[PDB]
Amino acid sequence: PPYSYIALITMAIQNKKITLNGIYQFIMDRFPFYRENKQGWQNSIRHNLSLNECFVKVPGSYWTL
Amino acid sequence: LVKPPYSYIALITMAIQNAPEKKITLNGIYQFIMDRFPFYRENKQGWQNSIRHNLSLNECFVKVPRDDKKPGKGSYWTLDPDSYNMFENGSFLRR
DNA sequence: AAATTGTTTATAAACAGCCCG
DNA sequence: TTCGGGCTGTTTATAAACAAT
Repeated sequence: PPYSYIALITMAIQNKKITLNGIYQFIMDRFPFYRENKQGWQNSIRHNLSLNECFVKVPGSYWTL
Repeated sequence: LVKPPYSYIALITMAIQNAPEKKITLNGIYQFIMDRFPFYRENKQGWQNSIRHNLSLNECFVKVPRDDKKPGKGSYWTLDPDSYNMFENGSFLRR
């Protein structure tokens, strides 16, 4: 899917607080690409939460925008 | 003596830290690094990429524009004072 | 053009805190 | 209860497309 991880995390929260595994799920639930395998891209999802000021951890804690 | 145990952030910091006006040109960064750490005299294609990446990405580094345009082709970089003395340690091992 | 300089996403990895079997 | 492994997070490193100057 031609979306970034940021895109994906955003529409995940968009769809308005979500648990990290809830993110994983929303993504796999909808985009078959991220079904098999799933050991690396989950890393980079966590990387995009930690790194990007747009994502706000509120008390696995919930994530928001 | 393969790689210096510093991050790019560490390196950029001590680079700015080491200017007399505490502002430095991107190529001035490249130089300070190679001038001192022989590891980065090769290959330099790639690690210079990641230096530029660390300036753009990190809120601690503040691009301020050139003065009198001499010669130009690149603004000066500085540190957000919130992050000047971030590598309090002094040896640049932690932040 | 023609190169440098900047900005932005990726993909993997080093390294903590845990909760947990 | 201790051990040593799975998840949360966080921070770095590298490689790349891509825009701005």
